[PDB]
Amino acid sequence: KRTKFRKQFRGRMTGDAKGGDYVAFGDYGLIAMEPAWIKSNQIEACRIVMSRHFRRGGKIYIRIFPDKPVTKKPAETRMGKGKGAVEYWVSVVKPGRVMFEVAGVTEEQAKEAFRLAGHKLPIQTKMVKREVYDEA
Amino acid sequence: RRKLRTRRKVRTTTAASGRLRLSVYRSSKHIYAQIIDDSRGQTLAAASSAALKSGNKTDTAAAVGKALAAAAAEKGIKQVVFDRGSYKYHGRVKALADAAREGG
Amino acid sequence: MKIKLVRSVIGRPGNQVKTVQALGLRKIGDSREVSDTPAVRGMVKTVKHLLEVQE
Amino acid sequence: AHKKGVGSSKNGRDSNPKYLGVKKFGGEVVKAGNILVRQRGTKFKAGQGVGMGRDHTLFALSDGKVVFINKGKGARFISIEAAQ
Amino acid sequence: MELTAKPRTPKQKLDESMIAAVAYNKENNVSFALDRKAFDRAFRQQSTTGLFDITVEGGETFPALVKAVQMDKRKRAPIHVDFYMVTYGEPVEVSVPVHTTGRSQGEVQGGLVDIVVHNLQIVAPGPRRIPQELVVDVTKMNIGDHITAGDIKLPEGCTLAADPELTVVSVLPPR
RNA sequence: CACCCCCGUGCCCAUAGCACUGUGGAACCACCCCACCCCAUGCCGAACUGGGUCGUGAAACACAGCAGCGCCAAUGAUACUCGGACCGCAGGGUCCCGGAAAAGUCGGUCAGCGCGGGGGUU
RNA sequence: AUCAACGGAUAAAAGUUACCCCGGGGAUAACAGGCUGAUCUCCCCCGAGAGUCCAUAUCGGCGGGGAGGUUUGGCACCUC
RNA sequence: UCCCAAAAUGUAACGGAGGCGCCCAAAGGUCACCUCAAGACGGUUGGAAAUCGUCUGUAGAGCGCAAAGGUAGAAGGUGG
RNA sequence: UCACAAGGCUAAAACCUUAUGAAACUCCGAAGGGGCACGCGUUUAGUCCGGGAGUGAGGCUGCGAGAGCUAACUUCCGUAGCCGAGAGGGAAACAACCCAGACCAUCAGCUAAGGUCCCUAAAUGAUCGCUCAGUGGUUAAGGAUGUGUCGUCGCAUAGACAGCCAGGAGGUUGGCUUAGAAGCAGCCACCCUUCAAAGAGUGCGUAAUAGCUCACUGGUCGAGUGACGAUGCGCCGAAAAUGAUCGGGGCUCAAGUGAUCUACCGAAGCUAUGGAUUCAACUCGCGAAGCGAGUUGUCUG
Ligand SMILES: [Mg+2]
Ligand SMILES: [Mg+2]
Ligand SMILES: [Mg+2]
Ligand SMILES: [Mg+2]
Ligand SMILES: [Mg+2]
Ligand SMILES: [Mg+2]
Ligand SMILES: [Mg+2]
Repeated sequence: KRTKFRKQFRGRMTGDAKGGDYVAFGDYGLIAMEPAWIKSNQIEACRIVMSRHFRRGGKIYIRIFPDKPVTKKPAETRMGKGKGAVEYWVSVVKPGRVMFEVAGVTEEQAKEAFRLAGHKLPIQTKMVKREVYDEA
Repeated sequence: RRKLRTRRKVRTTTAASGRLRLSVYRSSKHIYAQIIDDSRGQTLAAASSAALKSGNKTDTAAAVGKALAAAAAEKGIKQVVFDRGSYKYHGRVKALADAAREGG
Repeated sequence: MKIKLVRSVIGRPGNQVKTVQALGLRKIGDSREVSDTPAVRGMVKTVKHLLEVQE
Repeated sequence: AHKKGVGSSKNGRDSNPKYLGVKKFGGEVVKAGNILVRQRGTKFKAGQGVGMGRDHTLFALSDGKVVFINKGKGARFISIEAAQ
Repeated sequence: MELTAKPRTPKQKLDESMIAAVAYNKENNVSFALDRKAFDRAFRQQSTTGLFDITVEGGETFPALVKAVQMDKRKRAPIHVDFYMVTYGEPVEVSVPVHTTGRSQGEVQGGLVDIVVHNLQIVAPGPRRIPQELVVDVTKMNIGDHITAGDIKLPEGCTLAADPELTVVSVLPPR
């Protein structure tokens, strides 16, 4: 969810995924195919969805984190200063990045659990597995 | 500490001066009192005490300063600047200078 | 090295207009025989896309 | 006069005219005095025949030709190698 | 494994079923143009722990091991392969797949088997005498049971490149 | 640069650095020794500084081994990008043409070139 | 010399006008339109859970994608 | 002062942050000398840091105030 | 430095393995850019002094950012180009986009961007393909045995997928959980017997039962058939107010669309011929500069 302390406000720009493997931690994973701003509540939706589906275990790895402040329209204005810090927190996610990875659950127990999570996401995704050895 | 030699050495602003450097290794009872030209990595004069001192070790103080002042004067070395190690400029070392200052 | 101005200088960046001026080409169709020196070959590479190069 | 602050928190108009940088580069015929660098600390330290002003500014002592010495990075020097 | 050309102009292979690769040791650093389909079909079998005889254009058979693969992001398809030219008697440090065997008297109780390190770095095994897998018994484990480096069997004359107390397989609780 | 070695000083600031193992002593160098005064410790001769041997090379220094750590670091492919030319409502993306990283990997190193003085080749 | 409104109009200076007057401005607000669509209105996706039992007869948490241009606005483009 | 500022300089906004309107006869000149923050182990007030001791220790300290640059061969810290 | 993901570890700070984010982080670090010297070259401006100014509302687009909703025909910078002050062709129409900078004349010629069924200049062009929705000629999540081409996993003439005959498990109304929970509200497992075979079993039915089927098993049959993914073109999703439409007619019997190839059209661009102007060097009429004439070059929104 939100971060503990920081600077307050930010900016915005885009280009292809930097630090996001495929394996590590889990067996199966979920990968972004489009660039986006993944809201805090958007992840918190996916966690809850996958969490419920597995019942007991909690073997879900949330690789993405909302390390980004977004501002908003108090009511109308423009005549006046910079805008409200407290709209939402976001994680900039570029194609290739692993957002979520699952452990111990079966192939299908994961195909479906991720399918449900996809429906709570603002972008196209795909499920992944093994053969990713860069560093371990 | 060791910072003392590099402090005294760096403050002896090398080729800006034009003048020659006068080293002293007063750490032992065997000097080196070398005359080093800043520019070329070359030593011009130099007067030690290792081979013959006449018995003296901290007493040879002026002798080796007087020896060098004479040794330099042959080559025509007139303009020079002294550089101590961590040496406080007082006894064995102050003599070598006061003997060169008076010895030409 | 035969060079001819085939595209217009209008809407093209300053430097490219200035190069096409140095190369002595004033109209479209304008052709000239050129030096095999690195700077004169260098001018011809700057405005390559505006010229038709024979050899 | 109310109990609220004399100075209102959260501003941003604040900034300053500001200058700086290198004035003479590697391979330039300088006259004596000609400033070679404007700097904050000692990005470039004074070399052979180059003086350092109060504000770490580097000026020429004698006419010549500017040579830059980049000792591995962290220790940098500007010196003059006269044409005469 | 077979291949053709090796220049720095790759437009002749770009669209085609080819992957540009390299092989090095300390003598010959030969560039490649191998088949994507063949490399994929075979690399998936052998991984880093295994090696294969690579014959260039004509006939120059060479034994080589896979060092690193730099795949394209977006589309998980590989784009560049790095081969290491194998000597005869001594190899490098190889990351070995840590697999599991049997059920745990903890997994059935409430928890599950969690392999912390999926691949393990091992010192001087010997080439063509490299372990293709790494079977580890888990049955003895309950809840709070960890297995470090100094708990794994190494097949004949092998040593661990990783720290003695580095957690490999730990059985975790529910929820 | 006769060949070695030691003490000074330098260009060169890690491909020169550290740790760990070793060789070195009566030539040099260190500790050591005493110190009332020159002169000195916001307290103490630890340090500076003065007067000298032995003793011991312990510690420090000097040299030599070694790749465990540091440090250097390719080739290939890539990110990015000048210029040229395009897609998509947009976020964004592509093709040609040259320039081309960073990280990583192969692998490289327990430095190299001086000036002066000292001591040995019984 | 908080000449600090800091290139500093005089040594020396606050308000009000619905009683208002002139010169101008679509360089600039209020109405309408235009562009936009946050908000507004509708619609779709997923399916937790409610429906004694059964996700989908009805209902649809958390979250996601659109359409419209009737709201409040933004913006200030013709019209002072 | 920093960021915006597109690796020369410069560059706007009722863009993001923060400080100044001083202080010091030593906090200046010069000449000498000194070397930091922190951790681990061990020690009377104490017991979280602390006055001491020994190992590690390019700086993780300091620089009268904001920050950036810089800086231990000192710009840091002591004295004549 | 600040933020941060799984684990180790210890009394959490530190520390270690794996893993990341950064305008105000940086051990690194381009492409570019800037200064200077040289001109190996090719060009044609610049500087200084003095007279006269006007202009100090800019606008769009691309690219790089902030503000703003990664809204605006929005705002404020950077940078290039055009309009401003720019005619001509194209883009139906259309400051800005694309092509191209108009000295004058011609009932001549070649080309650019764009085009070549008829309106309307020029191939109803050639070849191998795609789509059948008028897509072309209104957007998305999401959805789908739509056709085209390449890949991955299997099952097979020792006879599979589908289809009909026929069997359907004994234990056991598995334990728990309950007012009952029996293959089918939820917690733990998915052990066994007979064999040609039947899984503490998928969906419906009852209040719990039963019913009626599947996962599995033979005969009859005979030849390929079932699932994940990639991609090309298409489908659904797809509702706004005066009367409709891609400019229109009309087009699949391509006039749509992917790739290659030529031939023609097409401008005030280039060219041909004639003439005029500007500056220049070169000739000359004159007592001299200079003004006239006269070539050649160049210029002329
Ligand atoms: Mg490195
Ligand atoms: Mg280019
Ligand atoms: Mg470009
Ligand atoms: Mg566009
Ligand atoms: Mg390229
Ligand atoms: Mg209005
Ligand atoms: Mg999209």
